[PDB]
Amino acid sequence: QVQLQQPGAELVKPGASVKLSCKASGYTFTSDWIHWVKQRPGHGLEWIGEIIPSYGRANYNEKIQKKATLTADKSSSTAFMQLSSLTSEDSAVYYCARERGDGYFAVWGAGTTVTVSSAKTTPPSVYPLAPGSAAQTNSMVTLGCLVKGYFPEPVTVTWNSGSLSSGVHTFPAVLQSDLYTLSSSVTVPSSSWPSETVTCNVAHPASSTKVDKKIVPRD
Amino acid sequence: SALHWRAAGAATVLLVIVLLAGSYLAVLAERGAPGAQLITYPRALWWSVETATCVGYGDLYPVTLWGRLVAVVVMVAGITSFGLVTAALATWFVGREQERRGH
Amino acid sequence: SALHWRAAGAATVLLVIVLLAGSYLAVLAERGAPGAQLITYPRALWWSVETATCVGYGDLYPVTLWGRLVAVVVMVAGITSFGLVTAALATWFVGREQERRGH
Amino acid sequence: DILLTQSPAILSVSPGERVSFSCRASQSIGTDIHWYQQRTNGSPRLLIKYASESISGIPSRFSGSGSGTDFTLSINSVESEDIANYYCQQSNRWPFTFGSGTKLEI
Amino acid sequence: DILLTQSPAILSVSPGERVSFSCRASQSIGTDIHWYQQRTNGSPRLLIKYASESISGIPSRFSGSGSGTDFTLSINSVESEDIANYYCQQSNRWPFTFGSGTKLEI
Ligand SMILES: CCCCCCCCCO
Ligand SMILES: CCCCCCCCCO
Repeated sequence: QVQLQQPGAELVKPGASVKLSCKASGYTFTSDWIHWVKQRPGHGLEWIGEIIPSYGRANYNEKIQKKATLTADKSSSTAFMQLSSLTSEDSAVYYCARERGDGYFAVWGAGTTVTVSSAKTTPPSVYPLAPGSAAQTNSMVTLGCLVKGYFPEPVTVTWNSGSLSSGVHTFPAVLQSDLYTLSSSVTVPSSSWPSETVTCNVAHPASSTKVDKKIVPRD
Repeated sequence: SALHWRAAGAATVLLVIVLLAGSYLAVLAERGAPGAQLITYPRALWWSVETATCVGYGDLYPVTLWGRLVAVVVMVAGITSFGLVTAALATWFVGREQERRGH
Repeated sequence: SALHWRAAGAATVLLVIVLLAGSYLAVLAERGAPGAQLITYPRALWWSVETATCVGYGDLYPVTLWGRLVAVVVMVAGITSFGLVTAALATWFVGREQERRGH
Repeated sequence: DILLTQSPAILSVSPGERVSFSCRASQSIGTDIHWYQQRTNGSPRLLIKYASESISGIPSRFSGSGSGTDFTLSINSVESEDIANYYCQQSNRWPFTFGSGTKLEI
Repeated sequence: DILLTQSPAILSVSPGERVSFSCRASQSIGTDIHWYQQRTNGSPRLLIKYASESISGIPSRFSGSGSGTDFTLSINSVESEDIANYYCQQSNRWPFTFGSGTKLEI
C-alpha cells in the first residue's frame, strides 16, 4: 500500500502561501526522516530540506532561498511543508520521500503539482473521439478523448478505470489563454469495440472533479 | 554476586545504552552542518564504538558543538566503563591472593 | 569523604583546568606556523578533550614544538586523571569486598 | 557541498545492448551513492543503493559499480521500459545532493 | 598558504534580482569562510561568518552557503545599498587570508 500520500495539486496566488501535506503509512521508526524535493518542469531533482518527526528537528538546503518550513504530526503520521510568498519560480512538482536514516530515499510520494498564478481554477470539458463514418478500420481501432479548457495542471487520464493500460498515449497539455488542453489516445482490437466498452476517466485534482466519458460509435 | 561484578555488568549495559543514544543524537546534531559525515545511524553506531574504546581512527567524527558534546559523553562513558572492569578484575585478584596467603 | 574520592574530584577539576589552559596555550603556540589548524579557541578546546581522552581522531593536532609540548601535558593529565578514577573505583570495590568477607 | 556530475546528459543505445551511466563526485564519497529511475510523469524510484547493492523488485539487468569519485549504473540488454531519466544521489556528507540526470534513448 | 579565488571580479545584475558571489579555496577548509562588505571609502563589514551563519544587524536578504573548497555569498533581491566590494576570508589554517574581492554593479 502507498507509503506516502500527497494531494495532486495546489493553486496559489503570487505572494500567497500554501501548506502541502504528506501522510505516511507502513513501518515507522524513530530514525525516519521525511525529505522534500522540488522538481520544476523539464529540470532535475532539487533537495529542499528534511525533518525527523521523532524529534521535530528540521534542516534546509542553504544554497537556495528559504521558502519552506517543515513540521510534522506524530499522531496523524503527517509531515507538512509551508511554502510562503510564492512567485512563478516556485511553480513545480514537490515530492516528499522517506529515508530510514541510512542515506537513500527508499520511497517517494506521488508528488503535488503547485502552480503559482492569478488565474482561477477551471475543471475540464471532456469530449469523445470516435472515428468518422468513412474511416476504414484495420485489425486495430484508435479512440480517444479531448480534455479541454482546464486550469491548473494536472489531470490524470485512465481508460476503463485503469484496467486498460496498453495502447494508451496521453499527450502533454498545451497552454493558451490561461487554459490547458490535451488529448489521450487508446488503441484496441477493432473487433472488441464497441462490443466491449471503452471509457476515459479524467481526474482534475485542482477542482476535485473526476468525470467519465464513454466512447461510442458516431451515429 | 559481589559488588564489583554487579557494577561491571551494569556499566556494560549502560555503555550499550550510551552508544545507541549517542549514535542517535550525533546524527541529530550533525545533520544541518555542511561537510558533516556523522549523519546516518549505522556508521554513527560504529563511530560511537570506536569513540567509546578511544580508538579514534579518524574515519568519522563530529564537527558541531552538540555533536562534540555527545562525543565527550561517549568517551567518558567508555573510559569509565572499561576502567571499572579493570578495577573489578583487580578486586578479584586481590581477594584470591589474600586467600592464597591465608589471610 | 575517603582520600580516593577526594583525589578523584581534585583530579577532575585539575583536568578541566589543564584543558582550558591547554586550549589557550596551543593557539598561542601554533599561530605563526604556516599550515597549522589548531588556531582558534573553540576547536582548540575540543582538540584538548579528544587529546586528554587519547581518542585522537586526527582532525586537529599541533605542528610546533611548543604546541606539541602542550599536547604532551594534556595527554599525561588525561591519562593520569582517568587512571586515578580507576584506582579509586578499585579501592571502593576492595573495601566493599573485604566487608562482605567479614574481614 | 558535493557536486555530482552526470555526463553525458543523454545516452542513445540500440535495443538489447548494454548501457552505462556515469556519475562523478567532486570529492571522494566511498560507496555512498544511490541511483533512481524516473519515467515521464512518474516519481523517482530507487534502483541501486550504496553504489552496487540491489533492491528487491528491480530487474536483474540493473547493476551498479564504482567507489571513490566515479560510479556507474549499468543496464544489461536495455528494453523499452528502461526509457526514463536516471539520477544519482550522495549521502556521504551533508547535505544530500543529486546529479543533473541522464536520459536514456533507444 | 590558502589561496582564495573570487571570480568574476565584477558582477552586474538588474535591481531586485538574486546575485551570487563565488569564493574558491585552494584546499578544503570546512566552513571556515567569512564574508565582508566594503563600500566606497568605508571599512570592511562582517556579513556572514563560518560560511552560512548570519550576523545581527545584517539584512535578511544576505545568506551564504557551501563547504569544502566552494562557497557562495547570496543576496536575495539586490538594491542600491548593496553596491560595494565583497571579500571572503579564511580562518582554517594559518595565516588567515583574503580573496581578491568581487564588485557588485547594478
Ligand atoms: C548530552 C545532550 C545531547 C543533546 C543533543 C541535542 C542536539 C541538538 C542539535 O541541534
Ligand atoms: C607547558 C608550557 C607551555 C608554554 C607555551 C608557550 C608557547 C610559546 C610559543 O611561542
